[PDB]
Amino acid sequence: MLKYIIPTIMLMPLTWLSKNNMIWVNSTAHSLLISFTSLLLMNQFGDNSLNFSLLFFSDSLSTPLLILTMWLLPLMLMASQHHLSKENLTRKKLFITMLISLQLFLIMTFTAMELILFYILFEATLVPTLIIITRWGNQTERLNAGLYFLFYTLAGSLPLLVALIYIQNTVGSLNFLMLQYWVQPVHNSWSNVFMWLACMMAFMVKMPLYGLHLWLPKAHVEAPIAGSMVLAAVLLKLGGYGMLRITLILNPMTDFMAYPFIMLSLWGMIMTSSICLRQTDLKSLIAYSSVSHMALVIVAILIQTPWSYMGATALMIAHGLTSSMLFCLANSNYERIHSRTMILARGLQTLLPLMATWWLLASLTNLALPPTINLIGELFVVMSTFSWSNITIILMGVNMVITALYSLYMLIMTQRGKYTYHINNISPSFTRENALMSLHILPLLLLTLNPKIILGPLY
Amino acid sequence: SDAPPLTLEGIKDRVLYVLKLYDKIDPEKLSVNSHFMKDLGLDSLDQVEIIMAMEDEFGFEIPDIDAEKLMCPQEIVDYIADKKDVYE
Amino acid sequence: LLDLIWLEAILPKTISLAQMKASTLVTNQKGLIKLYFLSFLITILISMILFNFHE
Amino acid sequence: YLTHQQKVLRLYKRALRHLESWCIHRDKYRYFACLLRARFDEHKNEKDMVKATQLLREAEEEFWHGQHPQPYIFPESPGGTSYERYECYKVPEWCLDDWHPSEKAMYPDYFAKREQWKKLRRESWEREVKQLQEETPVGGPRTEALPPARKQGDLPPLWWHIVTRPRERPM
Amino acid sequence: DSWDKDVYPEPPRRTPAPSPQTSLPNPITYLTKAFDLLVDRPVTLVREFIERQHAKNKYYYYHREFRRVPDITECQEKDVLCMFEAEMQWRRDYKVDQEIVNIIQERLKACQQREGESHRQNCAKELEQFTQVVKAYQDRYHDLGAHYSARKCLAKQKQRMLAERKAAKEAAAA
Amino acid sequence: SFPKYEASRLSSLPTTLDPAEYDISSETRKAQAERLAIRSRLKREYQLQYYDPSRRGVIEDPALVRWTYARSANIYPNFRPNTKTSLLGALFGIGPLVFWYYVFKTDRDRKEKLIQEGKLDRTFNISY
Amino acid sequence: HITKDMLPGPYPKTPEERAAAAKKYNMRVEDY
Amino acid sequence: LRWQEDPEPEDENLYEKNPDSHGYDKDPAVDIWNMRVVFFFGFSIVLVLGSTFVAYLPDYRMQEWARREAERLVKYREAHGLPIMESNCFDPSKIQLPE
Amino acid sequence: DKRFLKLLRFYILLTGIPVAIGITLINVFIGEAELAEIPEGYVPEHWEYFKHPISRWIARTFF
Amino acid sequence: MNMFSSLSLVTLLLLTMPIMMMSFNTYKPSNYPLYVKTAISYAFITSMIPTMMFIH
Ligand SMILES: [Zn+2]
Repeated sequence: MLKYIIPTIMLMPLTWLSKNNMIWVNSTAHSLLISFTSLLLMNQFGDNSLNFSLLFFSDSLSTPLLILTMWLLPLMLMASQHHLSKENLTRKKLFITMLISLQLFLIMTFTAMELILFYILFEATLVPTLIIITRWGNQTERLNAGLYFLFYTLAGSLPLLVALIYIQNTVGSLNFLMLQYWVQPVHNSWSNVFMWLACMMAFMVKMPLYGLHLWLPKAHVEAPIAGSMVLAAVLLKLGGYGMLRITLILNPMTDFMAYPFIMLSLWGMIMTSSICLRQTDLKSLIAYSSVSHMALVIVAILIQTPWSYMGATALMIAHGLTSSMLFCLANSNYERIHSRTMILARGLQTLLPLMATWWLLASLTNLALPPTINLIGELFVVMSTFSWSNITIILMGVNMVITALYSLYMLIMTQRGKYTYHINNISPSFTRENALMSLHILPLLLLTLNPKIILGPLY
Repeated sequence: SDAPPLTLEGIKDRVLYVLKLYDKIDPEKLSVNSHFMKDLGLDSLDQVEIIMAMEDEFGFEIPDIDAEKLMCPQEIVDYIADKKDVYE
Repeated sequence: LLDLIWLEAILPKTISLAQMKASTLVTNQKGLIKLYFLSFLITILISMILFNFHE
Repeated sequence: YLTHQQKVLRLYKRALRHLESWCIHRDKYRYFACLLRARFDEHKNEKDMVKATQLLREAEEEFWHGQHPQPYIFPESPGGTSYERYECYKVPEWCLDDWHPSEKAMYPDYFAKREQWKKLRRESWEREVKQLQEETPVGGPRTEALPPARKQGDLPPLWWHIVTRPRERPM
Repeated sequence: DSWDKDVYPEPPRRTPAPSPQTSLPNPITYLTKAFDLLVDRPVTLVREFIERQHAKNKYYYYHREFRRVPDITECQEKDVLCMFEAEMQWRRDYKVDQEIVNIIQERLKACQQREGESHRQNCAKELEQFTQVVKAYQDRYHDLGAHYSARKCLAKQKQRMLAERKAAKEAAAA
Repeated sequence: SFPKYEASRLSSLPTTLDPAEYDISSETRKAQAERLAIRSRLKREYQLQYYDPSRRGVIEDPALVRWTYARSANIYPNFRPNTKTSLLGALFGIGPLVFWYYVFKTDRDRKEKLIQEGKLDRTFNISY
Repeated sequence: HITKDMLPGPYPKTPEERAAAAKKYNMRVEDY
Repeated sequence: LRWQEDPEPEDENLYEKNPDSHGYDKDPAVDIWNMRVVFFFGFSIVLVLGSTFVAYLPDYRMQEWARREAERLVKYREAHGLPIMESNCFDPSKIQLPE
Repeated sequence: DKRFLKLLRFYILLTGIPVAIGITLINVFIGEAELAEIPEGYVPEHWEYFKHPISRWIARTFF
Repeated sequence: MNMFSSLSLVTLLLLTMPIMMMSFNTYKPSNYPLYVKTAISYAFITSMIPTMMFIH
């Protein structure tokens, strides 16, 4: 993985050694080259995963997450070019370094072969993220959102460290390849109930699990646009990725320990999806949509069926491109009216004809319009859960109806109707904004032509 | 929508054309400025019907808050021409 | 009721509130030598009489 | 609020319109329209408040019982089929300020006149604001009405958004 | 020439002969002539030219053959260098057997459409294989979970064998 | 024969059948005059900048800000764990989760018993 | 700019608190 | 006042000084170049060539190789009269059952 | 909006038309491979197990 | 069959030409409504050749 780690590190010298007015051009250009070279990770074989060295490997679960992670970095730079223009030059470079540092940790997290190297990097994506939220927000609430984002994650991660070290003392190693052949059944005892609850709690806070999710409406709302994109597109999938791996060594106890989380997720789907129906804040409405979408990911992972795992991987990738697009769309309005209230600017389809098309496509992907990969993943999780228990079709069905209501309500409320009279500063959509959306939606729809590359190792 | 554009002459003619078909107004003492209460001698209840006939004539509704404030053959022409965007 | 009140009231707020109360007890001190050293005597007696650390 | 005279005038127009819904045909509507006016003229002269209010309030109850479940609504009136059918084309005029110059040159005459109106609006603003500071009571306005222009060279206060508004059939 | 005709059996064709009992012209025949002259001809000429360019440069690709290796019933506990060999083998078989079922499904689906209304009786042979291969697949590759492995498949097989060897005693001991 | 118009929360009382609209005193008329005074004092403040020709941007609406602040930021400081909230929260919050838990455990327990006895049809079930 | 006094607050108990709220919301002390 | 602070600056529209702006930078010379790199590398290198690269990947997870192998076995199984698929995945002669 | 769409079309086709032409020529004048039995006593290279020319090129150069 | 198969899909493809051409700005405006109408006309005829072959 050194062919991706070093180039990511070399963006920092590039930003700090470039002309004062070429920081965005140079960083954006070379970060796009790293994405182009990230396609070399699709050398996956049908039996054995790509094992680069003693530290790093890349199977089909982490390959699309590496491709997605490296592809958002150029998009975060495009999105951040407006609100940072009237900022000190040295501070603009530091902002870009935080994004690059965040990528450097993410591409090593998804590739770590040991579970402790994974933990260190998985837990290292908190300093660059927390600093972005707190230092480059806009509201007074960014500071309080940083504390929630920080102490929800650490309160779950620290037991995971104790649990992983305990497993190393007993099994002998934490290398993921070794654990596959040295895995042993987890006997039913009160000690193993709390080993299970420490190996899964750190990941379920970041998914997030319903109840342990109050940090998402804060962090994803108060953060800058670049922070929102990475938070809702790559950082919620750290818990999903870790769970897909840590459930290897938690059998058969996962058969009965999964009920309280399947029930929180299934019922948390309807509650979170229903909150969106009554949100006054456009950005907050999108934030809760991630809690409702990631609820299926938890259910799919826990029930542990080949169809569920295929759906979870597709859902995570599909949700990554859709949530980022919606935040970018919501940010275009904000940079014009400087308000997150959803009922302040209306009828924007009459003033921004093309931007209203991007809203439609993002909304159609959000509500799982077939054959988009947002539907392939969601469809698979529904098929898997129906075999789990036929009654789950009811809860999944209700979620679809509520999902369509809040996705179109967001579109109708902001785009259709009569334009607000006193809003007279709706500049024509920039090429930067249009190109930013085209970089989200075009890859998302192209994946419908070749969906096999996002279905994970169970394909 | 494949319909004739209203004209200031046309609106005035039809408004007079209607009031000249009401069996309480003299068709030879009616000018474009004849007040419906003092220069013609009609009550408010007869003024409500006049507005209705005009509103049925032009196929749109005049609000009550504005119907009761229009008492002249010209106030019905400057009003309709204002709503239908007629300037010549 | 369930996202702005109670899910906040059980885990974050109550935990945060208790730490503030605990912090006041530990730091609300009068700075007198007579009282600090009087506690050292309590610890020594409690160590020997209650926990038997001297055996 | 609405004076007792106004209430009867509304209840008369509204009663006729719902009657027109039932009758449909003009001859049938006319026959029952004159009878309906008969029930108003007979009590039109009584000038006792209790009798006037009692008659009106009782008239309302009869209307609400005899009203048409699906009354006729003019196409562009509130609730009609064609209501707000053209609000998707009423682009505000300030949008023209952001046109690229390459497309402002297709209409050199129109945008030339638009500069006259924009200049005619900057000049007359400070005067209009002053006029409202001298015709206004101490605390603040107590009615929803604006004054006219009292001198040559002055346009009516607060005229731009009532004059430059989008047309009823923009396209 | 093309796909092997033994994997995908094809019942022999039986085309009824034309028996026109009407003096009117048949629209299909005249349309068929036009299609074979304005569509089938230029398409054939273009394909022949393209096929000729291949003949000049001919190269071959081969089918990878995986040497059989010891299975998971021969690896000592916690011997990774032997389990790894066995696990990869079991994974390739899991993939191949996933395709055998697909081939049998294609046979069954083709029969139903080919037989038209008379599919219930004349597609029993394919339906009989589909019931047996599916049972075989369901025995060896079902209920293993998302974290499947040769060890879990062996554990299921032995549990099935024990019950077979158990109920046989009572069932057979008459 | 004119039955009274009974109103519900989803069917408001018509303004022409409401007694308050036909028993009007001097005090009510005075009150309606100052409702129109505020409605007219706020209108001008919006108009003094709506019509301003040097203004480009968004006219801040404090009523809108308070509405959004009341819905999001001003709920917890006004929350008291009284009897109503505790019962509603436990019912809405914990109720459904416990309900669904036994709906699925019973369904899965019933299904597991059959699959271990052979009387559950899984002939063609090879996708799970 | 909106300050603390221009934002919703706790339930008003004393009549003076009621008047302060009503004035803040552009209502009449009676309607509020 | 309660302190000495600057006034809330007005947002600067980028279509006033440069009515051909792409929205990237306030300098027209660099504004175009930022647009070219995003469009060329973004659309002409990753979306076009990346899609072409993904389309022609070597057999991805041997899903096409599995087909060829299955066709062989079904042919060999049926040619020599053997079951298409045996219900036992491991030979029940290298397995030592308990008891 | 029109200018952006024109730029999007220009840059999509900037490397799309050469690829559409390039892929057409490779298929027409090089064609795909023909499956054949592995000659006895011969070890094919890892990129000779792939049919399409571009699939083989990807395997030989990068993978 | 050769004629039945090709003409059944051409009906579907013909209806997607107006969308595809309009995407890459390869048409003439103010004639699009008549362009779409004509495409439906020819799609209708091509759908009758499979229909007659079925009726036969
Ligand atoms: Zn701004």
